[PDB]
Amino acid sequence: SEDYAFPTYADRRDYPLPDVAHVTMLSASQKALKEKEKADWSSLSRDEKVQLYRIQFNESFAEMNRGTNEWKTVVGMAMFFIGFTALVLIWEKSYVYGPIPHTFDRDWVAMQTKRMLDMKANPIQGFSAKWDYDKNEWK
Amino acid sequence: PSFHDKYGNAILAGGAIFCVSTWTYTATQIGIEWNMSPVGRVTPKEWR
Amino acid sequence: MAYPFQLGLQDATSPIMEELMNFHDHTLMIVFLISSLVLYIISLMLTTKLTHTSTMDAQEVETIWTILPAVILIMIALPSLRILYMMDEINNPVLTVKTMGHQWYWSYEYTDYEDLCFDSYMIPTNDLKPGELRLLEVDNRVVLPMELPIRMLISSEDVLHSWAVPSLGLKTDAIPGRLNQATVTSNRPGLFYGQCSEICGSNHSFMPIVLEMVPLKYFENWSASMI
Amino acid sequence: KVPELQKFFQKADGVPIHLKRGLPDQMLYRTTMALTLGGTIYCLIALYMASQPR
Amino acid sequence: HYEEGPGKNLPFSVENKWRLLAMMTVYFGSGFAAPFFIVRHQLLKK
Amino acid sequence: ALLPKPQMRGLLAKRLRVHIAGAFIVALGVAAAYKFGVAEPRKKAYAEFYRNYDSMKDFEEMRKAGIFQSAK
Amino acid sequence: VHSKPAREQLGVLDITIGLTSCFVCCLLPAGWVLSHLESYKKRE
Amino acid sequence: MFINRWLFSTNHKDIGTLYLLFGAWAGMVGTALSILIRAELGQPGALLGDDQIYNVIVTAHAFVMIFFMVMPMMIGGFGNWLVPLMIGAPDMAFPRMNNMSFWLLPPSFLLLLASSMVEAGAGTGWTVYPPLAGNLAHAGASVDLTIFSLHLAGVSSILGAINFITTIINMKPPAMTQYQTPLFVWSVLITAVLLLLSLPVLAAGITMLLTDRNLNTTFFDPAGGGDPILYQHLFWFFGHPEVYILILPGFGIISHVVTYYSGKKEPFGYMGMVWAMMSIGFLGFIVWAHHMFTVGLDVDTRAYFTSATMIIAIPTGVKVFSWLATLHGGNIKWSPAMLWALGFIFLFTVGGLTGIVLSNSSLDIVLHDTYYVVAHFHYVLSMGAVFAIMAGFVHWFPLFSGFTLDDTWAKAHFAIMFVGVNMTFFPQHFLGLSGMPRRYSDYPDAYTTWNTVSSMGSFISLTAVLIMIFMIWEAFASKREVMSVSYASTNLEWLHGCPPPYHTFEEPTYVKVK
Amino acid sequence: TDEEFDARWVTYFNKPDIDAWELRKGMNTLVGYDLVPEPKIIDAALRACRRLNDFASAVRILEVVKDKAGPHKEIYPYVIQELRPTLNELGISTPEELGLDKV
Amino acid sequence: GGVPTDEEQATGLEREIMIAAQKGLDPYNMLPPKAASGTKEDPNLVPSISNKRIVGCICEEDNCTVIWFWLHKGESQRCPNCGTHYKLVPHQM
Amino acid sequence: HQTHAYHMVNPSPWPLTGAFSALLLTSGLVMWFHYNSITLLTLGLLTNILTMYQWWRDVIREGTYQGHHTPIVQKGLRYGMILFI
Ligand code: HEA
Ligand code: HEA
Ligand code: CUA
Ligand SMILES: [Cu+2]
Ligand code: NA
Repeated sequence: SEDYAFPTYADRRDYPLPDVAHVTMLSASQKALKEKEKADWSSLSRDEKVQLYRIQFNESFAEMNRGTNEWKTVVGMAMFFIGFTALVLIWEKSYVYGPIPHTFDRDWVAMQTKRMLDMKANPIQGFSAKWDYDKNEWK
Repeated sequence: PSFHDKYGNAILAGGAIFCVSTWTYTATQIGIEWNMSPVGRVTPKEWR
Repeated sequence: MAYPFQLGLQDATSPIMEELMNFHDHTLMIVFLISSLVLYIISLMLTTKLTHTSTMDAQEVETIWTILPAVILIMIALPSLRILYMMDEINNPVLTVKTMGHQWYWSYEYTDYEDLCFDSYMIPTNDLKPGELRLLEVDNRVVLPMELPIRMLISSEDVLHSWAVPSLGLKTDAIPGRLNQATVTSNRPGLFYGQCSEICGSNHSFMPIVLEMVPLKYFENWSASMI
Repeated sequence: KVPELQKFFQKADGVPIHLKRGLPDQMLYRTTMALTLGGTIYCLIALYMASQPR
Repeated sequence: HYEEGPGKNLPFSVENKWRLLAMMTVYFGSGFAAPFFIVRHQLLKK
Repeated sequence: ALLPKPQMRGLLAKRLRVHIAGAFIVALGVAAAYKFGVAEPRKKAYAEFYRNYDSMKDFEEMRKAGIFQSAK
Repeated sequence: VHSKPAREQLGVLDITIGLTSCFVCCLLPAGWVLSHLESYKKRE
Repeated sequence: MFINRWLFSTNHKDIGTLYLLFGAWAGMVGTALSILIRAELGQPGALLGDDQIYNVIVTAHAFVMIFFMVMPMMIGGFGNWLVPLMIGAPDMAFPRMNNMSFWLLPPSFLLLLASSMVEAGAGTGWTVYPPLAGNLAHAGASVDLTIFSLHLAGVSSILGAINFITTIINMKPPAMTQYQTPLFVWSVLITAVLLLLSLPVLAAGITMLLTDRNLNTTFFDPAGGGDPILYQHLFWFFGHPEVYILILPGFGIISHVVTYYSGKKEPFGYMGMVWAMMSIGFLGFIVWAHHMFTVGLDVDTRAYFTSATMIIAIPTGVKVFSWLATLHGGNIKWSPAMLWALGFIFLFTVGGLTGIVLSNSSLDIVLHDTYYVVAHFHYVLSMGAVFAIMAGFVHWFPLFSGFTLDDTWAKAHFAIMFVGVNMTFFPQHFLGLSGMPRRYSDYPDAYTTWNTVSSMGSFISLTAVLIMIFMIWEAFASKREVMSVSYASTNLEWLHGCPPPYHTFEEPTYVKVK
Repeated sequence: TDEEFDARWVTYFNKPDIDAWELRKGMNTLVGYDLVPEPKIIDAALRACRRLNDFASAVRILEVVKDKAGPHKEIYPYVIQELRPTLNELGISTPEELGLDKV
Repeated sequence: GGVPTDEEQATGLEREIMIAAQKGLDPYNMLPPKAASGTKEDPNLVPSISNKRIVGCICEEDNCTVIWFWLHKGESQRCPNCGTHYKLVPHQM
Repeated sequence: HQTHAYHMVNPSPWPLTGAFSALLLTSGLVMWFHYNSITLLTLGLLTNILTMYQWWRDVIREGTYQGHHTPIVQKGLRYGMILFI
């Protein structure tokens, strides 16, 4: 039942040669090609080369460490539920929040605008600095 | 032979158009008062 | 006063605050140095296709890896001790003024001659004059003269508050039964806005401090003008 | 009385160590579970009546 | 003896996806809604 | 026909030292950009404020607004 | 970490049911209290 | 049977499972409290009307996410899960007080909710400042319910610390010393030391404030000779050691997960690693008055404490450079938890740097109890610590359940936190630079931009925790099992399989004679 | 130094009692080092893999050299162009024409 | 007198560990094991009762990461990094 | 059969009894200090006294009548005692 006993296959380039093979079960013709592999090396062709590689270990690096579209689909999901979040914002703005305070009317924000320009509030860099007091218009 | 070959680009395109549409909706269509900076184009008028 | 879309801090008024924001900006390009270091390292660190999982020795980085943080933090801390020296510098006590945190509002006292005590509250939103700030305007603003070292003597009645003026950048904690001295100097006229700055109940957001820089001749005319 | 109490305890019968005595220890066991559960029910109902205004 | 295995070492049974769904949704719904009911209760009292 | 001998060893070592040199130079570049952007402009704006700034005259030109509680 | 295929491979619809259930079971309680806030504010 | 296995439990694995579920409970309650705060602070004006209720929910926010999930997973559940599985211990030395800690946690939770149920409401903030929590401003039972809940949480932490030190020294095989073992031992060792050497001051504080309130002593009342600075000094003497309790197990687990997912067989600079850990533990006691830079303390003490905060900032930098050295030169497999690790190291770095800016003394004088302090600890513990928490939670989820968690949804979630917490808490940075004090429900009109965009970011955090509830459901639904795990040669905890059985380490670990 | 490093590596790979497990251990701890391995070291590894008949582990360490070439792909042509006599007297081909370089 | 001694008072697991101590044996791992031998002809012997066993090798002097693995009743297996040998033997009754 | 030299602690309801007993005691102190009750206090004090009573009776039972206290466990107990003190 438990399989942490026998050492387990795990193909990765950090430990590029795992201790255990991929397909431990070996058929009759597979045993024949294995004993031919144990024999002289001058009579082996490409298809049995690649099949013996693929039957002893699973993958090769030049086809496993490939950049897939997993980053594409996860950033798509991230900004997709960002879209659902914006829908939640629409729902709660429509139903949960009440009226704005009267302190945000255009005439009223003009009132405080003239107020802190008359006060020269943070006039060095912040707000009154971008305003001219000679021609009475923004710099 | 996976999910990310074609469903991945379908999801990214659909989520792209959906999210940009709903965020332009939240930014513009409701018209919530952001209290933007009144520098440049917003003008005051006199008060007592 | 704070303006919408405020990126940095409030522009300084006091010379101590211009020094403080200079030291602040010193810490700011230091933190941008180290943030740029960690970002460039992490980027060109994750974008590497090379592996080295052998026993690389670790007892060869101690001296440099501990002297560079030591020197960068010590030249951070030397202006900090210097500005603490300008915190506890010798005062020339030109004026004093007392304040008390009364229960969710403030009180101010000028007791040098013809003792004056008054209470300051929050002008409500419905009772706001047309053209005043929300949550800041006060029926009795505290008024101080031009370019004089003046010590705020803070205390509180039944709960600790904090006299907080970010437009002078000083917040000092009014403990009950304990008055603390905080000197202020300024050089520019007008209104300067702040709050109290610890939790003290169910109108905690509803208690500002508005401070009025006037010339001292008009200040003494004002003091004669109440009483 | 230590060795006879020891061979009284290790019967290897598998019942846990708080049930080595018999009827009096399950007596105290049952009355302590009853009183602690009654106490925590009375705490929760007292907190619920404390929550509700008069 | 205690019987072990994946998932069955957890206090809630994982014998059925729909029943586990129902239990998790009602439990986490109560957990999410508890302080909502709290703040509702004090604004009733106030 | 033939190839020269490139580096076998120390490749990541020279890569990391040239990259931490790049890290130091880009950090000082970021700080210098931040300085030239905002930092010494604070000193400057304070200077052209205060070399000709007159606080009492400032007080009159927001005093004709008639806003001060102490100045009617 | 090598892992076996999902013992119960949730179908396209099944995943949606679980996702919607979580969203609905969370939004409804909050929205319900927020919806009655106006009547709540009113002190009777 | 169920009442024997799960109520009457004496095994650390199931106590840790109960810890994890109670932590999920408290975390969801806390994020709902934060959403109440953020929804009240979304618009100018008052959503809840009176902000006494706002003070109650922000102090409930503070208590529930300072005391009720962070120790339960990050110290409690992760600790009693993994510490036997990496030491070699069959079980706790002290499982009945592991059970004290766990089973006195929900009484503390229930007394906190009872404090909420009290008509007065314990609107005092995270800290329990007199005379705000005194007999006049807060004449009610809610403050006493909070005090007794904190009593039970404190004794929970005491008995947990006693168990953790006893297991961390006693359960060890004799041939291996304290310097032959990976970073879980040193991490939970130093944090349990900080618990043991910090919590009695908190217990003392709540006791004499308790007798200040009920049976009438005058320890903090200045009308009869008391001083609130006494409670101030002792409570921060607790607070910053409890802060480093909140930051160090994250360091241990984050170093382990960086070593695992960087492919390193050994974490680089292990001697320097543990030296930095014990330096932080030994020096965190005498840095407590960095919150005291504006109360009225002497400038000699202020200079000493700001120098001490520089000196405690040094080994944190040693820790960060050690993390990068561990990450250097490896097969970098893109696990979601490694992304959590990168987010942790960068964002915790910038949060601690903002804290260094705060610990500049006059910068604290201009920035005390300000939203910049919020921006500090909300990059640091609200998100750095919990990013470590989710990194461990999705790292050892097969060890906790037997099933795997879906990596696609996991890294999409790391993205959704990433954008959400940046757009939530960087605006607070802007707000603290603008300079409003903390504990406010209504704000001046100039803060609307940053307030609203942080509200959107908080709702992003809502849909993120919805993805958590969802992915735990679908992981339990698919219930697919592992076949192989990497680096089990250097990871003892993965050797018993996913999950470890009821009786683990029946035969203790054989060790080299050397 | 590097000379005795390579000398002990080639003696380790040319000991007559080599087997697959310990050559696997040696190759893994060679990969753990921060170095592209010497063509003589690869040659000795190929002699060992000839001695106990491991085509697939031999082409695996070849593509390990290929992925250890890093961002620049001139190192592997160098390694193979010293390895040409060795490959055609062992008879082994490399993945770049036996079909594992691609997907 | 009146104070009892260990051989009359201490019982159970105390009895097995104390009689094992007075014969100089460690059947329940009170002390670190002995007979270090990493060679082929003399492997490192591990006493047990079962097929299955945890070992953790500090297989280089003053090491950080303990190399843990699993022993089975069978042929001697070795550390995957240093090369100390290990056998299991079933006699820890 | 166990092989380690450590005491395997059997399941116990005494954590539950002590936990709800401490909760009862805390509720008693606050209930007395705010609403003047005595009965819940009497229940809480008696249930703590008994809870530690047969808790420590169980401790002695597993200690001296079972002999599970290997000296490794004993020195761990001394460590717990010095840390508590
Ligand atoms: C896990 C939680 C956590 C952690 C690690 C810290 C870490 C630090 N904290 Fe913080 N802190 C809190 C949680 C935390 N804090 C909380 C909850 C409060 C609120 C209390 C209240 O309500 O009043 C608080 C408050 C607080 C204040 C109160 C401000 C006020 O009075 O209002 C101050 C100021 O001194 C401070 C300072 C620091 C410092 C200097 C560190 C340092 O330890 C930071 C170290 C971490 C780093 C990441 C260092 C970065 C440096 C490097 C990486 C080296 C490289 C740099 C160079 C080479 C230049 N903290
Ligand atoms: C860990 C502690 C923690 C966490 C996560 C948070 C999270 C958040 N906090 Fe926090 N906050 C505090 C601790 C915390 N806070 C403290 C201590 C105070 C001071 C109180 C005082 O002023 O007195 C405070 C104050 C505070 C204020 C007070 C400002 C004021 O009133 O003036 C505000 C408002 O913006 C705020 C907002 C938020 C927001 C929007 C989040 C969001 O990040 C919410 C998101 C949270 C999560 C996503 C939780 C993640 C957990 C899980 C997902 C469960 C994991 C469990 C398992 C895997 C089993 N917080
Ligand atoms: Cu007064 Cu806050
Ligand atoms: Cu602190
Ligand atoms: Na509000």
